[PDB]
Amino acid sequence: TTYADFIASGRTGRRASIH
Amino acid sequence: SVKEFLAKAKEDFLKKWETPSQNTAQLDQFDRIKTLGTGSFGRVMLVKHKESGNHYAMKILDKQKVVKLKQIEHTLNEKRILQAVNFPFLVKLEFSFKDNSNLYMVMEYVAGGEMFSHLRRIGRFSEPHARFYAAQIVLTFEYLHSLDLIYRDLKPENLLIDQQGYIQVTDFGFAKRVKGRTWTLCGTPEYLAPEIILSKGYNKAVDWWALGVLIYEMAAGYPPFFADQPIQIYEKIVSGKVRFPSHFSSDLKDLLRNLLQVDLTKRFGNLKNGVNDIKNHKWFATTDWIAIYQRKVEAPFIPKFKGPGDTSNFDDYEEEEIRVSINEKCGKEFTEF
Ligand SMILES: [Mg+2]
Ligand SMILES: [Mg+2]
Repeated sequence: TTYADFIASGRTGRRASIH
Repeated sequence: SVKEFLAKAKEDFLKKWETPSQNTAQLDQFDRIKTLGTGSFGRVMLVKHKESGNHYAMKILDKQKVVKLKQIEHTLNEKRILQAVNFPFLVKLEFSFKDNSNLYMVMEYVAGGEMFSHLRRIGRFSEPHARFYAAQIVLTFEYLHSLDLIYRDLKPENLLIDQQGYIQVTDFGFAKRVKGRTWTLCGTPEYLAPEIILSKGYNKAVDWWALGVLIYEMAAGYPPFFADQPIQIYEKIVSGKVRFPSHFSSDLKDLLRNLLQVDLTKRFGNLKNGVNDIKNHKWFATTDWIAIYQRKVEAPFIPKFKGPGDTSNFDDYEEEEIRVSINEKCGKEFTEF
């Protein structure tokens, strides 16, 4: 499921702003 | 009426925009307690104001780090705008000041935690729950854009839940008062509008895009475009394709096709009707816009509070020494702060 894919991904934590 | 409210709103804002408040406290008037969150140039800490006994959230920005990263203008923007705005769903700036090493922005402390923490723990919000939050963002964007402000960093991490279960928007770090188009590549990879990524000029429509991503993420539990590397996210954003979870209602999906619209001429919030396209959408049929503004709607959840100065809704972070140099660092660059 895409939820399972998200949870396994490296971007489930707090995301830094970029600039 | 809305028109008359915005007119009085603009005048209050403009007076403070033209004459910003400065140096309205100092560091030794606060006991520093605990880090609540982190970002690029430093820390947000729980603090206690010794004289009043109030708790606040103090944002600490290292002047040298701001300069090395070329964020001077963004930081001056951040402080000038936040001290000038006034709206129920915007965090209140209380004091600001600077010393030799740091810039300080002392805000009302929003104890409920980030929407991010609650959203990840619970998985996803029900549609009525997401709508409640989204409605506050819609009104807030109406307010900000009427002032010629572009917000540019909407994400669950920058959204705090207050004691009434209502949204407080924090982090004006990328906010900017701009009447034309603008070009700075900034924001959060997942939330970036195509036109930002494609190095086109852009305008306030990027915020309406960011609203679509937010609603999607609240309602699905994952964002519409994710991948392990930023570059891979951007390819997905640009491609003009989004898949919806089967549990999304037809109205939600329809709202989202219009918000996550690549063509600026077709994006909701950017058409002749403006914000009304969104407010009058079917997904928001049950929304009492006035009642939301007056905070009379009952929240989908009130956060747990074990009393004053309680940080149970925030993650723990490694504490660090707050060091103030005996030499003034970057005095000229931060004169107007
Ligand atoms: Mg932030
Ligand atoms: Mg920021």
